[PDB]
This record gives sequence, structure tokens and C-alpha cells, in this order.
Amino acid sequence: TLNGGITDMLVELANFEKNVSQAIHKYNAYRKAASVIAKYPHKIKSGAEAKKLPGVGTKIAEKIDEFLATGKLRKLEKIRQDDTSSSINFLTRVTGIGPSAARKLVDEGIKTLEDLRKNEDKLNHHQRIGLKYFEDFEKRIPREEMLQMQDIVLNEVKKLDPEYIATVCGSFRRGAESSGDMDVLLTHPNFTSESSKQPKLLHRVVEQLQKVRFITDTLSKGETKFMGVCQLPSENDENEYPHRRIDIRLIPKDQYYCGVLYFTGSDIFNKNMRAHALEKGFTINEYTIRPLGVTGVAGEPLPVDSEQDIFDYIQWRYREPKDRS
DNA sequence: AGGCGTCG
DNA sequence: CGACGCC
Ligand SMILES: Cc1cn([C@H]2C[C@H](O)[C@@H](COP(=O)(O)OP(=O)(O)CP(=O)(O)O)O2)c(=O)[nH]c1=O
Ligand SMILES: [Cr+3]
Repeated sequence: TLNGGITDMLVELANFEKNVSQAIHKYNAYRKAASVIAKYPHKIKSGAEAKKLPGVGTKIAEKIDEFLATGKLRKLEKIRQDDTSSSINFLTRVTGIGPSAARKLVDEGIKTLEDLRKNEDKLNHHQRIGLKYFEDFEKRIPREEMLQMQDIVLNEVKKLDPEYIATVCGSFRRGAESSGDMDVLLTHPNFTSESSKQPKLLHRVVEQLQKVRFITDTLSKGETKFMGVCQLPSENDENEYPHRRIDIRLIPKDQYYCGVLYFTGSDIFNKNMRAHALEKGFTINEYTIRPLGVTGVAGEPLPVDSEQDIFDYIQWRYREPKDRS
């Protein structure tokens, strides 16, 4: 990295403006600038040089100026010392606990994991499971464990019904050496635009994975989406593998491509691509890609027979899953 | 960007 | 329903 310290600084300032202050704009800004700066070809030597960059104005230039001057930033240093801040920020690491919740738990004297482990009566189910697996939900999933996971999901999926098409998208499809959470797309001939929404098509799969005791817990659970916890079998006389996070989405059969596009790419990549959609008078959704009208309102979706087709609609160059970050 | 599912 | 927290 060339300006690592300034990007690192601005991002730390970003989390703080979200998790602690909940000033979305002051978080988006430190975010926008951090990227505009990671791109910048030369080493930044001053605040004004950097202010010429779009996405960085006077309050960010000032902090850059102080960071170059002194090898640090006071505001960052104080923030790191403030107990209520490091507390609030840390509770966010628990899945289920976001900005507001972390704040109340801190406001009420709950700050640590153990404190939380002594006050489960305040957490909801999701926050509780998160608290239950705070250490395991941290560890990254190697590329091989994801394969073994995919093996169990894929196998059992057909065992129930052969007409099921499962695709472990997310970071895995992109070719990552490790993964945060196993994202699996699912589709079936009974689910279509013309259908009337089948809640059993996903439930059937979950109960089957639960029966085999792969999916242990259940965070979210609905018709299309399922957020939960899964786990690989403990081969006799070996330490059981960590409990991972697993999302399962049920995309209509005739809208599959919108599904894999969305579920694969990248959060940021989707942000950029979907933004470019409106740029071309289109609206990319994970079910359909319908063009924005001659004034705003989007009409009927444009048929798609490949991710490729989607990239073509927005006059954009196709990005093979691996270059979506 | 854009949406699903939960809590009260 | 709106806010949340998440993907
Ligand atoms: C986090 C996030 C994700 N996605 C999309 C792109 C993601 O690949 C997919 C689900 O995200 P997730 O499985 O949490 O991340 P991953 O990209 O699969 C990276 P990791 O392996 O850390 O989960 O939906 C979004 O559209 N918006 C978001 O805010
Ligand atoms: Cr993932």
C-alpha cells in the first residue's frame, strides 16, 4: 500500500461515526474518501494535495494534515481511550447487535462479553446465538471446509428432491482462499414469477439439513431467506470444527441469473454496478433487471439468459466472478 | 442499491 | 407500520 495510513485512519474514523455516533453521512464520507485515496497514484504529502481529490474536502484534509505533521490524529487517540466508545464498538462485533443495541447495552452498564453472558435477558434470539458463538463466528473458513460444506448441502439437497439447484455463491464463487459465511443460492421448478410463493421449498431443505445436524441454530427464517448456523461433523476423536454462519436464499427459477449476480459479486461491487444501472436507465434487483422509465418509474423486467446478458444491458464489460471486489 | 425478516 | 441489522 502507498497511503495505507490515511486510508486506515479514515476507515477507523468511519466505523466510529457509525457504530458510535450514527452519523451516516460522516461515515459515508470517510468511506468515499478512503477509496478515492486508495486509487491515487502518488504518495500524499499534504492535506491540500489531497483536498483536490473528489470525496475529500476541508475536515478530512485537516485530519490528513495533522496525520502527516504528527504521525497520528488526536481525535482518533482520544476515541480509542474513551470507554463507552470501545465498548459500543465492540458489542457491534456480535451478530444481531448493531449501532443502537450496542449503545443501550453500554448505557446500561453492559460492556463486555461476560457482562452480556450475565444479561441474556436483554438480547433477542439472534443476538443470543451471536453471543453464544462470538469466538467461532470470528474465525475464517478455509477454502476446503467450504467444499465439504457444499458437499453436504448439495448431496442432501437432491436426496430430498432432484429438481433442486444449489449454488454456494458469496465469496466462495469468487475464488477466495477463506470465507466469512457460506452463502448458498437455491432454486426449484415450483418457484417461479407465475407461482404464488412456496414457503415449503426452503423449509424442506432446512429441516433436512437440521435433521442431519448440519444446521444447528436459526437466526432468520422465512420463505426466501434463511440465516442460521451450520457445522461440519466431528470425526470421532477429533476437535469439532467451529460453528459457521450460513445464508440460504430461494430465487425463482425464471430469475436465477439476477440471483447469482447479486449473491456473488461483492457488496461494494453490487453498489457500483447497481448504481451504473440507473446511469443507463435500468434497475438491477436480485430478481429482475427492469429499465427505468422516461421519467423514473420502472416497468416490466427484461428477460435474461445469463449474467452476461445483464452486464450487456448496461453497456458494461462482463466481469468474471473473481474480479468482483 | 436494494431488499428480507425480525422486534415491538 | 418504522426502525433495526443484515445480506
Ligand atoms: C454484505 C452485503 C452483501 N451483499 C451481497 C453481496 C454478497 O456477496 C452477498 C452476501 O454477503 P456475505 O455472504 O455476508 O459476504 P461474502 O461476499 O459472501 C464475503 P464473506 O465470505 O465475509 O461472507 O450479498 C449485498 O448486496 N449487500 C451487503 O451489504
Ligand atoms: Cr459469504
